[PDB]
Amino acid sequence: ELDEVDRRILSLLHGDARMPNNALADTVGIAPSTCHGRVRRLVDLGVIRGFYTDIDPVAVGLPLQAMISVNLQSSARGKIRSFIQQIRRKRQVMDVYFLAGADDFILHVAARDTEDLRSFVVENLNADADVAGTQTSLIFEHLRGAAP
Amino acid sequence: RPAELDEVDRRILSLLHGDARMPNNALADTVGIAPSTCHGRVRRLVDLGVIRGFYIDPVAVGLPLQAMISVNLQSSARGKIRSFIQQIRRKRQVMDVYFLAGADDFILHVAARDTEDLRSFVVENLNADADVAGTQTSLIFEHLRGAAP
Repeated sequence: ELDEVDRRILSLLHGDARMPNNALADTVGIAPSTCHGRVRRLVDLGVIRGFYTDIDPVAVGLPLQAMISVNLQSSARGKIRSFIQQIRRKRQVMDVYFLAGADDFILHVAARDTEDLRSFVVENLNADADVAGTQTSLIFEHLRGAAP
Repeated sequence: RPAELDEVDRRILSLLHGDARMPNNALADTVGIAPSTCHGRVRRLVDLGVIRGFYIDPVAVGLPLQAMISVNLQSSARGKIRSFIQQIRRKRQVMDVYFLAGADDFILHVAARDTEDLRSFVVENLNADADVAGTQTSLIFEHLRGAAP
């Protein structure tokens, strides 16, 4: 469902997320109106999940990062879609990964201190119907600099 | 390095976190400073490394199969970890790199078109190098948090 114009738009935006629409529309060889509409369409269809700024090692000021693999009870599995929803709304949570392995999902989280992390685990995980969790320390995370 | 950020820098980072495409004029107006001053401040933030970059097109548009590959290096190869990633990041399939403190040295969030592509990534970029082993696992869904930063 992607035409080559959308492909050029996506490639250029991948390389320059901050690219002004005039320059983008000109580089693609389209009109600014049509370019903006195409991009809005792309965001709407979920083709672009969003545009983001990669802020710091999170050290300013969430220096403590973690990966929490969560296993739910067998009866609670039916509620999985809901569980993620409410939990995505939580401050500390940045990413959610669903895997095809032993764990139901993994939570990539950021916290201020050990007390903040512990607070997240206790209030959001330990106080619910989920079997268990394994928290492992994140030392650094990096995006990837590869062109499309 | 925290604490070398004023309320203006804070407002800038907060506004720019979710909306990387917020125009400089709109940003400066919302923060209540002149656009020139704002540009200097954003440039400042990028320079300090406080802003690592601006980037999220899905993946199913060419790479419908996603994986998480946990890598364990040799005890002798560990010292060069910084270099390893420094190369592995440039590889087309890798989306994320996490350094961990568990048994495995790091985990790689990657995207590939098919299982053969994934297998090729592991063989040619990992298996044919000085790293002890890898465990490649399937990703079914990926999410970011819809929380107001």
